[PDB]
Amino acid sequence: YYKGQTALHIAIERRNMALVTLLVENGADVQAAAHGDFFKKTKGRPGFYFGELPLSLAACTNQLGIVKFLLQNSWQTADISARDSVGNTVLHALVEVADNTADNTKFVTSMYNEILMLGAKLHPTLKLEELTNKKGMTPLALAAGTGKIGVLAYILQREIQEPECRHLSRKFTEWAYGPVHSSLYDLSCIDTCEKNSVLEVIAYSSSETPNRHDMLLVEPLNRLLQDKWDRFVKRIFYFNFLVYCLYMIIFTMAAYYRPVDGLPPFKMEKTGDYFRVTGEILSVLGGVYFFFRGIQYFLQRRPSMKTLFVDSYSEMLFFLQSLFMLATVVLYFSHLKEYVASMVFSLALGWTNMLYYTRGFQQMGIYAVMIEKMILRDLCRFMFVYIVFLFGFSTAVVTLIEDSYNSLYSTCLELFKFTIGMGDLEFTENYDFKAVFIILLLAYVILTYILLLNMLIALMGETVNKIAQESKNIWKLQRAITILDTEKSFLKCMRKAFRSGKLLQVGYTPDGKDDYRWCFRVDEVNWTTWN
Amino acid sequence: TNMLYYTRGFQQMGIYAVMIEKMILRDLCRFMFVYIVFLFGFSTAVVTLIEDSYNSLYSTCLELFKFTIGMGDLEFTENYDFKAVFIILLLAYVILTYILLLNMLIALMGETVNKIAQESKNIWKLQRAITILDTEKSFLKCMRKAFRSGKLLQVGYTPDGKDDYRWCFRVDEVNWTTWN
Amino acid sequence: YYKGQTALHIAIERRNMALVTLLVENGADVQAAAHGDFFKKTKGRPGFYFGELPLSLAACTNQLGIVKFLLQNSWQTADISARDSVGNTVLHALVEVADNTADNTKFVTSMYNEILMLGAKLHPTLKLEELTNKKGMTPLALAAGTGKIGVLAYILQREIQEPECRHLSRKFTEWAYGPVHSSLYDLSCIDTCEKNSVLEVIAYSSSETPNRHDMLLVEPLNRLLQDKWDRFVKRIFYFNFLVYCLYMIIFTMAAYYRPVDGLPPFKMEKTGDYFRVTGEILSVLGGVYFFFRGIQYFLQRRPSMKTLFVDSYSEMLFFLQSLFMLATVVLYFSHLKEYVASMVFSLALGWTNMLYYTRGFQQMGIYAVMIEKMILRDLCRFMFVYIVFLFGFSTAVVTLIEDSYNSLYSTCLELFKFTIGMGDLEFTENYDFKAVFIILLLAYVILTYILLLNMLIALMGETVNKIAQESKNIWKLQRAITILDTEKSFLKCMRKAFRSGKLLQVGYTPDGKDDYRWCFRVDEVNWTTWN
Ligand SMILES: CCCCCCCC/C=C/CCCCCCCC(=O)O[C@@H](COC(=O)CCCCCCCCCCCCCCC)COP(=O)([O-])OCC[N+](C)(C)C
Ligand SMILES: CCCCCCCC/C=C/CCCCCCCC(=O)O[C@@H](COC(=O)CCCCCCCCCCCCCCC)COP(=O)([O-])OCC[N+](C)(C)C
Ligand SMILES: CCCCCCCC/C=C/CCCCCCCC(=O)O[C@@H](COC(=O)CCCCCCCCCCCCCCC)COP(=O)([O-])OCC[N+](C)(C)C
Ligand SMILES: CCCCCCCC/C=C/CCCCCCCC(=O)O[C@@H](COC(=O)CCCCCCCCCCCCCCC)COP(=O)([O-])OCC[N+](C)(C)C
Ligand SMILES: CCCCCCCC/C=C/CCCCCCCC(=O)O[C@@H](COC(=O)CCCCCCCCCCCCCCC)COP(=O)([O-])OCC[N+](C)(C)C
Ligand SMILES: CCCCCCCC/C=C\CCCCCCCC(=O)O[C@@H](COC(=O)CCCCCCCCCCCCCCC)COP(=O)([O-])OCC[N+](C)(C)C
Ligand SMILES: CCCCCCCC/C=C\CCCCCCCC(=O)O[C@@H](COC(=O)CCCCCCCCCCCCCCC)COP(=O)([O-])OCC[N+](C)(C)C
Ligand SMILES: CCCCCCCC/C=C\CCCCCCCC(=O)O[C@@H](COC(=O)CCCCCCCCCCCCCCC)COP(=O)([O-])OCC[N+](C)(C)C
Ligand SMILES: CCCCCCCC/C=C\CCCCCCCC(=O)O[C@@H](COC(=O)CCCCCCCCCCCCCCC)COP(=O)([O-])OCC[N+](C)(C)C
Ligand SMILES: CCCCCCCC/C=C\CCCCCCCC(=O)O[C@@H](COC(=O)CCCCCCCCCCCCCCC)COP(=O)([O-])OCC[N+](C)(C)C
Ligand SMILES: CCCCCCCC/C=C\CCCCCCCC(=O)O[C@@H](COC(=O)CCCCCCCCCCCCCCC)COP(=O)([O-])OCC[N+](C)(C)C
Ligand SMILES: CCCCCCCC/C=C\CCCCCCCC(=O)O[C@@H](COC(=O)CCCCCCCCCCCCCCC)COP(=O)([O-])OCC[N+](C)(C)C
Ligand code: NA
Ligand code: NA
Repeated sequence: YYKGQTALHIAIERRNMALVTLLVENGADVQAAAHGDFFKKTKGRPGFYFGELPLSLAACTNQLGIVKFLLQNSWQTADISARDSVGNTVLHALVEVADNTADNTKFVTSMYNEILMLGAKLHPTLKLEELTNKKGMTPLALAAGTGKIGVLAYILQREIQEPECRHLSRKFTEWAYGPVHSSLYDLSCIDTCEKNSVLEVIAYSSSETPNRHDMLLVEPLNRLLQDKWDRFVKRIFYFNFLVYCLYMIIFTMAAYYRPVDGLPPFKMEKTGDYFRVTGEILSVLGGVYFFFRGIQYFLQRRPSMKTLFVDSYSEMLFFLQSLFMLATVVLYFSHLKEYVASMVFSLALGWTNMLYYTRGFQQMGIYAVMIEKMILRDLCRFMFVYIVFLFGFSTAVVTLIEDSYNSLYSTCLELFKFTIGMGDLEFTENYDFKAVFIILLLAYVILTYILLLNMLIALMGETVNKIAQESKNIWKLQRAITILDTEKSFLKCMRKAFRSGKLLQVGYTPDGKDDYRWCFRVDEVNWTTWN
Repeated sequence: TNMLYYTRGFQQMGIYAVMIEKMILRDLCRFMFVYIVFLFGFSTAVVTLIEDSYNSLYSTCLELFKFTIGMGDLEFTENYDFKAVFIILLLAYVILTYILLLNMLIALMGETVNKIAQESKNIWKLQRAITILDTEKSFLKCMRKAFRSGKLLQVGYTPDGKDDYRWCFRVDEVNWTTWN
Repeated sequence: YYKGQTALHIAIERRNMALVTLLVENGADVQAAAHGDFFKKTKGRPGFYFGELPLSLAACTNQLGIVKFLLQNSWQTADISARDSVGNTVLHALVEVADNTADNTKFVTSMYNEILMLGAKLHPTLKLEELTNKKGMTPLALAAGTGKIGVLAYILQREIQEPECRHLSRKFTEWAYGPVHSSLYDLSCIDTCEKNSVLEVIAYSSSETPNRHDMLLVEPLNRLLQDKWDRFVKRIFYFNFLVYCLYMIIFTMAAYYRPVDGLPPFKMEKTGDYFRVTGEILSVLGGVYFFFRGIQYFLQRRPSMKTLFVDSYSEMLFFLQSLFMLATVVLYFSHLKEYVASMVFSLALGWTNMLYYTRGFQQMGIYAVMIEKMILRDLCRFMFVYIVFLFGFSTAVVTLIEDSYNSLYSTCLELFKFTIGMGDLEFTENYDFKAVFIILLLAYVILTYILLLNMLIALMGETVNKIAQESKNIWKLQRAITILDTEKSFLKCMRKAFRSGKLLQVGYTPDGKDDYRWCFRVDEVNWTTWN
């Protein structure tokens, strides 16, 4: 429970540096692993994780005075790159304690900064931020993989002004001319990390992770993706859009001109059949593609059963579109006419999945984001209550009918017409009590047509005033995933033409070598930083 | 419809016509795009299922457009093999287009109206400005003497000492804190 | 232009009291009337009205130092009750310069206060606020009749704490017990002024006058009207509501059971005819009442031709209802069957004019206020543009028709059905160019049904977020007019049972007599005025 604890750990938490220096000098080890249940990840349990190391506690506890003392104390100094059972160094652990509150975020960045210089002063050659925990994550990847907007916003924009501690800084100013100054961000382990690039950790993450849609608004990420978009992804996406439009044009005609006389599989007799079956072949191939391309997705992005509809609503429909295509082949060689049933759901999904390609366009893609939110939020709530009413009042109605609408389908079908403006208040005379039939339909109409549909309009308006920004940021994330799924798939061998940035020598290795870094230029202006 | 041009001589009507032309270009074009994708998506589906007369992409698209103007028959064909498909598909069309998307547009418009309200007053004044300028050019176009806003008002002196005559526009104003 | 000006007037405006004392002592009159064009009411002209008297200028110019000097200067003192050609004293003129800005309102109240005490110190017996100008208005009535919310809010709540200057104060505290304190407002010339009570000047005013709907929120007015409402007006209004409901029940049945065989005037043959003509008599009498009761209104409230729809939308409909009734009598004895046309508009107006009586109920009356605003604002704008479209596309359509809808009525009638959800896209086949007919109707539908109706919903929502408070305050003013039209009409001889307040001796005449004042009690609590 407390397994691994020391009285040194006590003193750091009880605000007692007078006794930390007392315990270390008498030989209290400063590598001790508090590998006890209370000291692990909370996960609901009443705990505090800090890093399973004394130095880690002081960093997560805001005594920078203590922290420095642990590292130049003459009796014994903590190993700066010492990690825990999870593999988390102090900087790793210093991320996992972040919670994206300003009082926390101001501190963690203030502290995270200071262990770096200290480790640089102690060890100009050791690289701390490159260290990886047990899982395979860095402090940068951990911040992005865990939702830590302020830490990430710090690490990327890390401009340090010190003689020996600029090789750690990441946001470099190359030149300046009056109010104009031209910054430089680093892109090391952001676009092409061998393991867990920041982009590939923000985008291939789960909606449980907070602030997925806010992290890409951190500079340079936004500018970086719009650079990949403008350079090579936009052309490929428009091309992917064209092929899918030609696909659906072809699957549409091969469907429209389906044989009607016989049972499948049908015969190549005239020339139009040959030029149609072609389209039918090409129709299936896309389904196989979207099938494999969906299996791929739902393996390498092991989907949380709830996250399917939030993060992956479109992928679900392309996959579902594929399934109806494959069922359409199983049933076309199984001689069953029911291939058409499947085939028509593929078309309808197929054409609606054009809205996928809205994400190459801001105002249309934001609109399609609002659509998928309204579906999952406002419409599902609506249709639930609507069907309770529909089924409630239908049963009532069809129980009153005597004799033909003496069926729960037709009555439910007639009562659904009221909500699409096609309700007859006289669709039956076959009953005994007109007062009942009318009171009941009016109650249905008032509750459903006058109230509930118009309430939905009102609910939607509330939603639109709320998800307006959320939907812009879900849009940019949709486009980000396209940029990443693209640059993988398209290149997948060379990975040299999408190199955002360039070799820009920014400074020097603290030993003295040159500091070459792939860096992203950003041009900026100020009118109050006059110095 | 180009009568709505002449709304710009009237503030509350001209602002309304500005909102109209914004909704057309912003909210309606986005809508009708997505609407036609759905309309054409579900029509093809429907007319592919039809066997026999609505066995035409016009008439099916024409019948499915009626749902959105409140004139949809869920029984406009019996000429098919699979009623479950025909109904699931039209209901999906109706739910997506009539229940969701039209009512979403109302909701989008309301968001727009809360935003372009000031923008539209200022686009209105600019519309009227262009009328004032296109007018005073065209009407006079020879004399250009009756529209002289302001008057010769001697305001001061040339720094050499001559008089400073300037066409000037008078504005009357009040203050209750500039007591000096 | 400057007719009547003096060099004394110069010095007050040029910030020069050193020379005001110079001019008066040499004999410069301090009664001089600046009865010149620049010194009269602006009314668009570039002027400054101040009161046509020197003392009046200094009060409207913010030199209280000067003002006091004018009245104890030994050479000659301004007459405090000296008025101008308009009849406005300094206090009158001090109202007309108010503009309901805080910097102005803070001052005018600060100054208005001080001439009163000064006039009280000079003249404990003269009554300044009772003085009336040429028109017949007091400084209190002028503030209400002219829209001066802060002045009025000052005068009514005027609590002064001085030994000799409480007989001027109006808001008296009678008792106090800890945090509880029980105030007392005066009601002199507020509910029963012989001339221009504040209520009868706020309510019988024109919408041009700003802040009609805000003035009644000034205490004690709001509490005072809710006291008349709860005491005697609510019962009478519900009674007036009952009689009108019995009226319309009777005019409804006499209309429903109208003779159908013959020409009017019809014959009393059976008994139901006698018991019907009765209702027809009683029907007309209400019309005469609402006719005279409307003539009355539109004489003693000489209506601005634009103000008809804003302040008097309902009165217009009751009057119009009356006219259709009287035309129904002119045409029933003129033997013409067209009495029915008139009669049915009376009914439809008659029943819709139930919404009048919503103003006895807050949430319904506010709703009826929103209705009449939407009609005049949102619907009229809509229907204008709608009819341009309707008529634009109809002419287009009927010009294309060849042959029967070859009529501008029927086409306009068919195209109006699209907007009520009853449009047929196939109402004609009688034409030559189907592409044109369809493109044109779709353009009509898209512009009118999809855009413009739904835009109206959106416009209404904007309006509702705006007029929500405005409509509550227009409601209270509607009810106020009912309270005033009631207490006049009902009593109209005795005027003794509606006496809001009671004789409460508050203090003393500065000579020494008792100070009896009709006063309105208000109970209040504080938790920071601990003294
Ligand atoms: C458009 C963009 C997409 C791509 C181009 C596609 C070009 C489009 C054209 C392509 C081929 C046209 C055939 C010409 C010769 C036969 C004419 C004939 O009898 O037609 C008839 C049927 O015709 C068919 O059924 C043809 C099949 C059309 C499927 C769409 C093409 C598939 C793609 C692979 C093809 C190569 C393309 C590959 C390169 C991309 C016309 O109809 P009908 O006479 O009334 O017959 C009964 C109708 N009923 C069944 C409804 C009751
Ligand atoms: C290409 C193949 C099909 C033909 C094209 C059809 C679609 C049109 C072309 C699409 C791709 C090529 C266009 C590039 C040029 C700019 C377009 C433009 O006007 O953008 C403007 C409007 O926005 C749109 O026009 C976008 C609407 C289409 C999005 C796809 C939705 C579903 C397609 C179903 C189609 C039916 C398919 C079946 C029949 C073929 C601006 O967009 P934005 O919102 O401000 O975003 C930022 C713009 N930016 C990214 C450029 C900076
Ligand atoms: C003249 C020829 C046609 C007859 C007149 C018809 C139109 C009416 C007259 C138009 C011109 C003359 C009117 C001047 C007097 C004021 C009008 C008024 O009530 O304004 C008010 C209402 O606003 C309106 O009445 C404006 C509505 C009409 C605008 C034109 C739109 C399309 C016309 C299609 C017509 C069908 C044509 C086919 C059949 C003929 C106030 O307006 P406002 O919004 O508060 O703006 C500020 C007002 N201000 C500028 C005055 C300060
Ligand atoms: C409800 C609250 C309001 C006040 C009370 C009112 C009580 C209501 C009743 C009142 C009188 C009923 C008459 C009874 C005797 C005749 C019966 C008869 O033949 O009826 C017939 C017609 O009947 C009429 O036309 C009657 C006229 C009704 C007008 C309403 C009453 C007017 C108020 C003054 C009266 C005294 C009240 C004064 C005190 C307030 C019935 O219809 P029918 O047989 O089918 O005839 C043809 C129908 N068609 C013409 C449609 C084709
Ligand atoms: C009387 C004669 C007719 C029968 C009555 C019918 C109407 C009802 C009775 C009306 C008068 C007597 C009711 C007093 C008791 C309270 C009512 C109540 O529930 O108020 C509540 C609801 O509000 C309403 O019920 C008001 C709705 C009716 C307003 C009139 C509109 C048109 C009438 C057309 C009628 C058809 C006529 C044709 C057939 C007859 C509360 O109201 P509120 O909005 O919160 O306001 C504050 C309440 N306060 C002022 C009490 C503090
Ligand atoms: C003479 C014969 C040929 C006639 C003309 C052929 C052209 C026929 C036309 C259309 C159908 C084309 C083939 C099927 C593809 C389906 C569409 C598709 O997946 O588009 C992808 C575009 O991205 C691509 O990579 C598309 C393929 C590129 C090659 C161009 C088509 C020719 C290949 C076929 C060989 C032809 C030879 C014969 C084949 C029998 C979709 O984009 P995505 O990025 O996957 O994103 C959506 C899905 N996701 C969001 C879930 C990820
Ligand atoms: C979305 C639309 C509305 C709901 C649809 C789902 C409900 C499923 C509906 C029907 C039952 C499922 C099918 C079972 C097998 C067939 C039996 C059958 O259909 O009905 C039987 C009767 O049955 C009733 O009248 C009561 C059945 C409904 C109650 C069960 C709860 C449904 C819960 C979910 C409800 C939503 C709860 C609210 C939302 C949370 C037999 O009737 P018939 O065959 O028509 O008889 C015709 C006789 N003839 C041959 C002479 C002409
Ligand atoms: C929030 C919870 C949801 C709401 C739950 C409650 C909802 C309940 C709603 C409505 C209930 C009230 C309407 C009537 C219902 C039928 C009863 C009946 O038998 O009527 C008879 C009418 O008898 C008459 O005398 C006519 C008067 C009724 C007018 C019709 C209603 C208009 C529709 C809107 C009304 C909205 C009012 C509702 C406002 C709440 C019908 O039989 P009949 O044979 O035709 O009789 C006369 C025929 N004759 C004249 C030719 C001789
Ligand atoms: C706005 C309304 C919806 C869209 C309209 C635009 C689409 C253009 C529509 C039709 C094609 C254009 C006309 C070409 C020449 C005539 C062929 C034809 O009409 O259809 C052929 C079939 O064809 C099909 O069934 C598939 C055709 C549509 C797929 C092409 C993509 C459209 C892209 C844009 C779509 C929007 C994408 C979504 C928005 C971004 C022939 O059919 P038919 O002649 O009826 O056969 C009757 C047989 N009879 C004689 C026995 C009775
Ligand atoms: C977000 C994405 C968009 C939405 C996509 C999905 C949308 C899909 C929507 C709806 C799908 C569900 C409705 C049924 C569909 C047809 C299937 C079928 O064969 O039914 C049969 C009914 O069989 C029955 O037993 C009656 C029960 C169904 C009630 C009718 C639905 C009411 C309309 C509103 C429901 C809304 C529920 C939907 C809520 C989501 C019809 O055949 P039949 O021969 O008439 O059979 C019985 C006849 N008999 C009783 C006389 C014997
Ligand atoms: C057996 C015979 C009698 C049968 C029963 C009689 C009862 C018949 C029933 C209804 C009709 C009653 C007579 C007509 C009045 C019309 C309604 C009206 O104006 O109401 C007013 C109520 O305030 C009143 O003062 C109404 C009259 C009170 C007396 C009660 C009715 C008897 C008088 C008649 C003599 C009966 C003897 C015979 C007469 C031929 C309206 O209120 P308001 O404040 O004016 O506000 C609205 C208008 N404004 C906003 C524009 C201002
Ligand atoms: C609100 C509803 C829409 C507008 C209504 C107001 C417009 C007034 C409408 C008609 C004219 C007024 C009546 C005059 C006398 C009769 C002539 C007539 O009716 O039409 C003539 C034709 O005329 C046309 O086709 C053009 C007439 C309309 C243009 C005039 C401008 C209207 C301006 C305001 C417009 C709103 C502007 C937009 C809003 C600002 C004769 O046609 P007919 O007799 O049918 O011929 C049938 C032949 N048959 C016997 C063989 C069958
Ligand atoms: Na409808
Ligand atoms: Na309808």
